[PDB]
Amino acid sequence: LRKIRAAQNISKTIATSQNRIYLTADNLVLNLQDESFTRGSDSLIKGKK
Amino acid sequence: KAAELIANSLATAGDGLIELRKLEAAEDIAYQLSRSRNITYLPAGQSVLLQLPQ
Repeated sequence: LRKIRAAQNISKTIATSQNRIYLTADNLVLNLQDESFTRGSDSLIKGKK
Repeated sequence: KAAELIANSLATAGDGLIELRKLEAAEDIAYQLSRSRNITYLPAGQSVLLQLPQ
């Protein structure tokens, strides 16, 4: 059984192997725009008294 | 000594004892060599904020 033990260890050491992927994340970004931007206007002839 | 014990118990336990211990061990061997697996996502966020006009 010393032989078997050694065999266990050898097989165990040799055998193991794997690879995995992980992806830690979380999307947190804040885009804040307040009073600032433009709309649009048409053309109209105006005049004030 | 473990070998001695196993063999001894095997003998008391008879042939049937031997067979399934062999299969368990074989299964173990298969386990150790074979292990592999992976999981993944496609991380995309996105949420919906629905607002009704008033």
